[PDB]
Amino acid sequence: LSVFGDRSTGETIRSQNVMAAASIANIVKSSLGPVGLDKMLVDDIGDVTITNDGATILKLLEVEHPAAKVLCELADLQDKEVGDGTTSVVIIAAELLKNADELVKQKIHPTSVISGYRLACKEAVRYINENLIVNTCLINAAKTSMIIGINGDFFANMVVDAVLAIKYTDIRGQPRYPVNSVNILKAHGRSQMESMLISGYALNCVVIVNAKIACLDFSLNVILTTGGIDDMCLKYFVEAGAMAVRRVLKRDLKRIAKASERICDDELILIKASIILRGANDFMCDEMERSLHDALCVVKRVLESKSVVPGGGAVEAALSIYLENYATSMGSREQLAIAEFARSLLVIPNTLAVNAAQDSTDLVAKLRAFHNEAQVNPERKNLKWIGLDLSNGKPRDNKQAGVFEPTIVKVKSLKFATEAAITILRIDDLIKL
Amino acid sequence: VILLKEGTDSSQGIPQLVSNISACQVIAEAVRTTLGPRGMDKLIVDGRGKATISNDGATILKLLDVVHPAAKTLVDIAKSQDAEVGDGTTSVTLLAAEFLKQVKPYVEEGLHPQIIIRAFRTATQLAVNKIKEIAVTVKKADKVEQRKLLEKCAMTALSSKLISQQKAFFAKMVVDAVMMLDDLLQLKMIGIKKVQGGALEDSQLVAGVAFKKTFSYAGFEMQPKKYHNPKIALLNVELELKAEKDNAEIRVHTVEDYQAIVDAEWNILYDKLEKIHHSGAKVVSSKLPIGDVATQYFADRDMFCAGRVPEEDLKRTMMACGGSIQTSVNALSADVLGRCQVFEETQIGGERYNFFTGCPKAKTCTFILRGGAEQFMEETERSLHDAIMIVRRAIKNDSVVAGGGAIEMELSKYLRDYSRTIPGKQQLLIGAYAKALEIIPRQLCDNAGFDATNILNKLRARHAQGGTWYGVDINNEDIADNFEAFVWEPAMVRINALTAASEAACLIVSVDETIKNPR
Amino acid sequence: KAPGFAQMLKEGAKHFSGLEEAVYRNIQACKELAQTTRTAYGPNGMNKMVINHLEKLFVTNDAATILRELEVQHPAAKMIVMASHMQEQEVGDGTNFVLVFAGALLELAEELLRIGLSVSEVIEGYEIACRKAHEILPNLVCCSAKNLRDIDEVSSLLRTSIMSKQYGNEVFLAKLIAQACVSIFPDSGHFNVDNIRVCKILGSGISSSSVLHGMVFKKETEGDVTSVKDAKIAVYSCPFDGMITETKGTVLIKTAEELMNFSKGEENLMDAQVKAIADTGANVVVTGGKVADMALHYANKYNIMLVRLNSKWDLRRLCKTVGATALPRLTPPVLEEMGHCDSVYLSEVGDTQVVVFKHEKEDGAISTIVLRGSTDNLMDDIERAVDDGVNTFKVLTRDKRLVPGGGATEIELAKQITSYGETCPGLEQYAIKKFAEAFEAIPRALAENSGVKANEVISKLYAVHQEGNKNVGLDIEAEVPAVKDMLEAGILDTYLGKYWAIKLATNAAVTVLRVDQIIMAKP
Ligand SMILES: Nc1ncnc2c1ncn2[C@@H]1O[C@H](COP(=O)(O)OP(=O)(O)O)[C@@H](O)[C@H]1O
Ligand SMILES: Nc1ncnc2c1ncn2[C@@H]1O[C@H](COP(=O)(O)OP(=O)(O)O)[C@@H](O)[C@H]1O
Ligand SMILES: Nc1ncnc2c1ncn2[C@@H]1O[C@H](COP(=O)(O)OP(=O)(O)O)[C@@H](O)[C@H]1O
Repeated sequence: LSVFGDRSTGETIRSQNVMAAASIANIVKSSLGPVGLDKMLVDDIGDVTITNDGATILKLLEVEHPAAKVLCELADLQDKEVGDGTTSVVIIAAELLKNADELVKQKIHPTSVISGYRLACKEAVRYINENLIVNTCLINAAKTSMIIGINGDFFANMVVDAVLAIKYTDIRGQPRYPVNSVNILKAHGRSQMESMLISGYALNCVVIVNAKIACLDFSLNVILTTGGIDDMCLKYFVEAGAMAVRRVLKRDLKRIAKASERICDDELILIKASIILRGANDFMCDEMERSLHDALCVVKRVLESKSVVPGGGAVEAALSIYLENYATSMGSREQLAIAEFARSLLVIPNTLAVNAAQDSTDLVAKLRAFHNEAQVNPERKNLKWIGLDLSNGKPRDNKQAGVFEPTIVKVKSLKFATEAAITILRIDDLIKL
Repeated sequence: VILLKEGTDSSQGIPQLVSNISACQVIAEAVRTTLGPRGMDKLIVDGRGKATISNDGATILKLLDVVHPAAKTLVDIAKSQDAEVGDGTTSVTLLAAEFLKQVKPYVEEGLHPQIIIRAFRTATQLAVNKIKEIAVTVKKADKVEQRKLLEKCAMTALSSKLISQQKAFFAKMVVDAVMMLDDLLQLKMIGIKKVQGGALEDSQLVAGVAFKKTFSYAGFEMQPKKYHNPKIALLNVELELKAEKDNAEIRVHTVEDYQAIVDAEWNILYDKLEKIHHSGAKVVSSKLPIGDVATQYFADRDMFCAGRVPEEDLKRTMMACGGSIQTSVNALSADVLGRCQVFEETQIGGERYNFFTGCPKAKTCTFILRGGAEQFMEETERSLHDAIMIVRRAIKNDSVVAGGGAIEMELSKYLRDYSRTIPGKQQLLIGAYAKALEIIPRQLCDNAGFDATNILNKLRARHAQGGTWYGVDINNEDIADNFEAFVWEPAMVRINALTAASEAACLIVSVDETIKNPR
Repeated sequence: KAPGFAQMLKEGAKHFSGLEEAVYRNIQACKELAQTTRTAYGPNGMNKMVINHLEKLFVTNDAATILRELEVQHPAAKMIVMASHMQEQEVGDGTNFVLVFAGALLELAEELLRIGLSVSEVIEGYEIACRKAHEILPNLVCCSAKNLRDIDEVSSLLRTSIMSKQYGNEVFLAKLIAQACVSIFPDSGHFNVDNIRVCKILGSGISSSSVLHGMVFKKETEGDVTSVKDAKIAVYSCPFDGMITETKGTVLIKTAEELMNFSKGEENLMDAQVKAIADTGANVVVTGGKVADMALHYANKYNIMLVRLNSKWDLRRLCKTVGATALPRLTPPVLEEMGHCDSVYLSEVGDTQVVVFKHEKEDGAISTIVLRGSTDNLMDDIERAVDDGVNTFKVLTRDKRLVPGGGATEIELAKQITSYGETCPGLEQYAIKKFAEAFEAIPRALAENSGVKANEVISKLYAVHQEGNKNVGLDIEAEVPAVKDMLEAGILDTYLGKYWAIKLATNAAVTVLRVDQIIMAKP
């Protein structure tokens, strides 16, 4: 043979794409979950970027390999479509290729493996849709996510009122929960208990029960001017008695347009949500600011994405049992493909357990035991819908603890992971020019 | 300079267990293909240069003599299995290594060896309780005679063989040969002999002891073969004229003395000939050859004699005639002489054959084979031996289970479903224990040329639906109920296999270091 | 040729320089010795695939058996081995204690020498902490043996010694060993482990074993005599056969006539020699070799009870028990070299005929545990567990004081020693505090061998011990890292076991620390 390039095939090329995909997963395996470890990204210049976000790593990571590039393009599709779950997709796909490569060594053709993954993903989505929970403890929801936790019901009760006040349709009876509607601030007034909820917009400006709210942008009683007010023009407002203000921020007027006190060193013009955090010192109250915005969004993602599902590996542990039993019903060389699909899902609770510094073999076993007892009989003595506690390191009913995710994430993450494993596993040759 | 080991080799930890696990697989690989009746053979050669060809896992491991000590433990476990059962050495060695193969990656992941032992001891006990639960006793199933079911068992084991068409004829004689023995059954008591040429139907079922009778010396037209109550002599003496053993070389210087020396050398044969007749032995069966002159002696005295008998046939006649072997002939008396109802020379296949019948200690028999070649009779020798064991074990133990890996898949189902309801590290280990049981039916498919993937997957589905006895069919490439097919094995044999297999894996898994005293 | 070798001046002995830290090399050799035996600790100890000097494969978990076959060559490690041999005297347990604890002291001493502490300051601190340990250890004595000689009492205490040497058979062996030991404690101040001679027979299993009085031997009586109370006993290692003198005695056999005559001469010689036995009145004889068929007739002719013991060590027991010595010639009629025994008879136990030598008239303290087993390897390992069990109560003939087990004492003793280390000012606090952490290596090994996280176990023990909840040790369980009370569970060690082990382990480590350079010498 005489050609201007190279050529190669066999088991080594499928294994090369498997060993390549496994390397990308290990790069973002330990960074999975909220307690994920940080990772460095050393560019060719010499600079260093440090972060723990799996999506950010894959976007900036560079690995010269065709199979690895498929997972990079894969994460982009899952990101633009949903914007979450790119780390679990890359890890689940690598495990399927690992187990698939083992089956191919057992004389199991890839087309039989591919036909099984298409069936396991299909029934898994049916089982997911059968055990969902719809929009319906809102004091216990943000409590688990939330130093602010010393007073649980006090700070958390203000969060459920903030997230509920923003409820508004705004499209065809859609109602969502907008993000930039709450205005969290802070103070140091006499305690950490004096924090108060406000059912109105807190405008940080300085100079009435007049319903007329004037909104103007051009530059010269509740009159707002973004372009500023000259010195002489303020004298005319004193004649009529208007509470006119100059140099109004653009972003504030948009909220004031959509919308329509003695505070330490910056008196806010209140229109009559927001929560001003009166604390003791800047160290305590500053952390409480972000702590409220964090758990408020978790409750927001639950009430927005009306359909949700328990997180913490509860889905992956249940599918591991159902798909293992469904496999015996089919036969026809699809058992090992569907059965290996079940073990691949356990990587998510196995990876999260290792990141939480716990015995993953114990927690994953304890997690599968409760889910298996749910399938035996529907009695209430059998535990159901159990997840993982990453803080304490033990099982936890995520239905009560308030740990959920959108249904489209867990559903599409298996569809994208299955499509990528099929795309890499269908390859059986390498041709270079 | 002042070194601690000083040539002493020693290693410990995970590298030692993983090293012993790989050595255990090497012993299974030498007997992996021998599993089943249609399994591939192995050729072994010793320093003499002679080749031994057989698919017997027990005989193969005895000939290898591997130096690795982890392998010596597996081979030693096979010897205890022989004394306990007499078979199942391939299953124990093959299945023990499968437990080690499945727990290999978990050992590498840092799981302690002691945690692995707790799973094997637990899953094994749960499996033994399930064997006794699924095991069924069959004595009078549907009021059918036991001889009928026992023939269906031997026919299935001999099906798809050289005697496939005439398996019914061989099925009857195999059961009849086993029925001819006493309560204390034994495989070594029955002999199997081969006779070249002829059809399969001409194979004779001898009631007593017989031998090839390579005796081809003179003395014909005499020696009345029939005897009603003869006295059988068991000797190893050579009565040749010019015997390699017995001679008399007396040098003298007198003609008259030579007449006595030539007669004295003759007297040594005659005195030995008379001592046999002195006690009254009607049948002289000697290990060594006999000369033409000694044939004429007993031919005139109304007595039979024929040497060139193998040692095994004599000792098999020792237990049959009820006497004893006596190398000498001077002290020959009734204490070693035998008895029988009918001793007659038969010309089956043209060659001469001697046999006894109706002896007092007649605890043995003989199976004569007729075929077109020697290998047809050598394969049939062991192929019928398998059916004789099946018929024997059914009489001893009536509690049985479905063979062909049928019970291995139910235990794989029960232990796998039980492991799901076990929180802790025992879940993955008991599940691995379950998956290791599937190697027995997987090799029965591979050794039979079938696709183990398609059968083992179809078979696992039938077990989930409720099939408690379905297994592998060596003849047809399909799933079949081995219980209805009368392919049975005792329940205690399968218990002692798992116990010996788990005990062997636990002993290897419990090992951490190998110490070697330099000497 | 310059530059020369650093400090190498004595027979080419490698003298590791100051930067090379010659003391560290000896610590590494003793450190490596512990790692071989650290895994053989407790009931979950990992067995060793030992290869004897005769190319024999034995599997065991005994520490002394490992060191015998493991030819230790580094003399620094031999000091700890010699301490283990001294640990075998005055007590029959705690061998791994001397190895695991001494290695922990040497391991932690290297941490101190790296800081800069002198070798003498570390030695003085360990010797001080050893004294505090001997003062704290009596306070840890929670319960003691009730001194009743009851099989229920004795079996309860032997469970801890038999465990960690043969797991699973803890229940049977505790009762079997108890039945043989309680039969001698009435002999005040005369109990000896040497009196309990263990004999092992190939059989079904350990459950088929039993206990018997006197010196039991598996080989049945070759003669036809059942029982005889003849004290005149004589052992003849020479096999019974045709007699031959130490002189020339050239027997020339030419014709068949002379063959039968001298063949009958052997009949007269054995009849004449066996006659000499009965002339002295010795109706009991023990053979070391084979036995001739004609001698069996002469044995029954004069009514002499003939016994065949082919093992040499079986004869040495008789030579040291009754006194009958093994002479080289064919039955020397020497009454002086004969023994004494009050009762001798054959007995059938477990479908097996066994000879018995007991003392009916005399007081007697001899006993024997007839072991049964399918595998000689596993059966020989059960013998070593019996000696550790019998020797446990040979110590209790002394002051009967027990302490908790499962690492409970090691944390309670480490907690108290760390207190004195904090109060004691100066540089001794470092070696005293590390002496307490050396005790933590015991439950760390006990937890590691059980498949449990070590640090998770030590944290729980120090927590409950801080609450005053003494007697709390490690719960042997593969999945459960929790703890439990060792007293209520019935796990108890011996006081003198920890005393002599802590004393010898400290001296073994101090003798290694005092050494700083190993030198070769030619005679
Ligand atoms: N509060 C929590 N409790 C338990 N598990 C969590 C929690 N938050 C996130 N996880 C787990 O972390 C995993 C990754 O979440 P996320 O970071 O949103 O996706 P990705 O890691 O793909 O970017 C999820 O599979 C989820 O089960
Ligand atoms: N006729 C048969 N049909 C299906 N399987 C069989 C048949 N005969 C034997 N086997 C299987 O072959 C295996 C090995 O049998 P055997 O050769 O007697 O023991 P070993 O292989 O240990 O010597 C058994 O596990 C049994 O299930
Ligand atoms: N079943 C058990 N449970 C808890 N601890 C045990 C058990 N058996 C032994 N141990 C502990 O193991 C230690 C060592 O026992 P042993 O093996 O008899 O001595 P050595 O290890 O020195 O040979 C003892 O101090 C005891 O506390």
